[PDB]
Amino acid sequence: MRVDELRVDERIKSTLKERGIESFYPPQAEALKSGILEGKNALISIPTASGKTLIAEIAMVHRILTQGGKAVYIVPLKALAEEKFQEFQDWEKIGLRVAMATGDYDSKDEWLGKYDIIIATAEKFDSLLRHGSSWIKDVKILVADEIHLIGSRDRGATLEVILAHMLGKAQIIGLSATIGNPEELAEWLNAELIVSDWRPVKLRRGVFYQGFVTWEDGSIDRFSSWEELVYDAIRKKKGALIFVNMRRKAERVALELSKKVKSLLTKPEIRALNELADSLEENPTNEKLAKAIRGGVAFHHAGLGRDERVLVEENFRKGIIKAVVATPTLSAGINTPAFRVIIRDIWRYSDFGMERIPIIEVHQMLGRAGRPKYDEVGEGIIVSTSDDPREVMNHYIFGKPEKLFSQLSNESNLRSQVLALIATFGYSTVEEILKFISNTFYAYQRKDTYSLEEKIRNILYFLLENEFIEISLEDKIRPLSLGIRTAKLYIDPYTAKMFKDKMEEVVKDPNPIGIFHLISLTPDITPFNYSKREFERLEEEYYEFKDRLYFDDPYISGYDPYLERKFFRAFKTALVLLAWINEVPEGEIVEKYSVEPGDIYRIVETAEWLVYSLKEIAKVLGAYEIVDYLETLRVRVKYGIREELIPLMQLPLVGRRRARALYNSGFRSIEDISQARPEELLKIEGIGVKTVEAIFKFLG
Ligand SMILES: Nc1ncnc2c1ncn2[C@@H]1O[C@H](COP(=O)(O)OP(=O)(O)CP(=O)(O)O)[C@@H](O)[C@H]1O
Repeated sequence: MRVDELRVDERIKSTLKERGIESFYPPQAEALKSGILEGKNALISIPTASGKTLIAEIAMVHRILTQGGKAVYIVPLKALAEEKFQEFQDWEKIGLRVAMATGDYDSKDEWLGKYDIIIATAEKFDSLLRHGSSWIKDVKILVADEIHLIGSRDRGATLEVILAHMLGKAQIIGLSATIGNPEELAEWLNAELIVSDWRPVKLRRGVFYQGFVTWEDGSIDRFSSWEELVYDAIRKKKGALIFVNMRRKAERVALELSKKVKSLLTKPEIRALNELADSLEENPTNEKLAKAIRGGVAFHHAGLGRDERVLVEENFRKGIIKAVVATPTLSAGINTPAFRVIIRDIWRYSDFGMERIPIIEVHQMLGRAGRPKYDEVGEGIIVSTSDDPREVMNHYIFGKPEKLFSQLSNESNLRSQVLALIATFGYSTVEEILKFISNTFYAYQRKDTYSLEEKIRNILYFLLENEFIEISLEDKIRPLSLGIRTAKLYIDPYTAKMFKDKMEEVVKDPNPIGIFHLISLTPDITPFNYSKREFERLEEEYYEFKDRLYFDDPYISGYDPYLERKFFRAFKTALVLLAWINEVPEGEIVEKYSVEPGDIYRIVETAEWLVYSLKEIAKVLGAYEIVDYLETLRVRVKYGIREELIPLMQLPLVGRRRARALYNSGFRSIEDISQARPEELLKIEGIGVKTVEAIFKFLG
């Protein structure tokens, strides 16, 4: 159907045209006339090429202009908050103020109250609901994007709890990938179900093996080696997105391709890639990317920094980069389709042994094949090396996607959520906690939740014994200072426990390595991994600082190669964080501690929230003497700077490097910066014209 036919506020229709939309894809039409316009709940399960977002926006903005209030959009990761934030900007033109919310769990973020569209992660929104922000009752609609992640172990439970809290309290719209149980998820959400197999460009799915690609129609096409599929894509001026399981593999396979891909390029093309590779700050990770890019092939994974990944996604979408070998982790960032999508690996490293890539994911990767403007047909090829080609075809192509199961049974999120229900949503009887649970997706799918009730009761004993809660003088559960505080910090009740137990020791010896090692051993941070060749050196580093650690034993749980692992992962991480606050250059940190940019960025951001929560836990326990020290450690962790550089950090575009260049040149305070001519600041190596402009602009 056409835009204008949409019986919605005229201002929406206008924006859709100013964009470029005149008509809707069948799935969209079906969804837009499902009843979501009437404020009804709906589960839209259609391929991502089909425009799920647009449906949500129209629905959101509509609900908001016709009934006032706020529309909450839930994205999977912080990095995807920005993309959504940008593509939602045009709604400001019609009066709707848009905002992002992804961190700072320990805050009501009341400032958000003055906004009409809030883009937050499930975690951020969970925290906000815990803090009971006054603008929450204002929300008329919440869109759960990538809602199939509800069946995801690591974070699915959180997405479910926020949903269970919201059902019947606001409109709920789910945007998901094809699954095995849409009807079930829909009925739980008491929602209209929109299932469509429709997509913009035709998709051709095939399985490559021993030198041949068999498609779903039984036909065949010769290709010497799988990589011939790529060289073939480029010789036809098309793109190739190769999916791999490991970071090093992504890099190797990219370098290898590029060697042969350059010869299929042009003199102008080579030049564009050259200037491109010539625009990257030197590094062990950037060396590999550049050398590879100079051949039209780039790799993409979580180990690269935001700049570098954004640069690959963009120059790929722009056809400059001819191919991209990426890990499916931060994959989504590549909102960049491709003529041919090759799934190189179908067996990933499980957290137990070996497992095939879930069908749902294989479809999401394949469905990412075929660019609208350039292709009339996209080709998704699954490579089989061990498996039977006929079997691979049966599992993925002809077989339906796996069914989604609630992951509420996650002790981690469940411990955190049982305490929240008491510490922030006012639950005081076990009979009440099961009433909530009876309305969850877990209880929907199940005939009984008896096993869950048991977990919950044991969770209560853990919270009860660990002073997180108490059974009042009326035979009722009521939170304690430590409990509210913990639920509000959004840290896992278990990591808070770790903080309380070790508190005495931190008070006694408040040191960087000890604190960094402590938090790096918590369920709220994913430490740095290490290779066998880093162990030896790590062991020495360890003994050298054993006296400073609070958790001084790598084996209090056993000899499991995995326990000694977790502990040294935490220790290496603490050394990295030490060099970080110690102002060691990023290219140097990456080199010495054998770690990657994207990881440093992530660990640093999390460590800060953890050093902060450690400070807030110390407060609810009386350890007031380490509170100032911890706050100064928090601010140092946040920027990777020494104590004196702290006042300069409020300056725009001023990080570790520039703050030091300014301080070492005499400008130690904001007052020092103010009483200065631009000529002076520009003489300092590292402060360019754009920085001085932002700085003086900041100073009035
Ligand atoms: N009716 C329409 N007409 C033309 N283009 C449309 C459209 N609806 C959506 N699109 C476009 O199709 C593509 C949308 O990709 P986007 O990644 O934002 O959404 P999605 O459908 O993949 C769901 P999500 O992002 O939540 O997975 C974009 O290029 C967008 O501009």
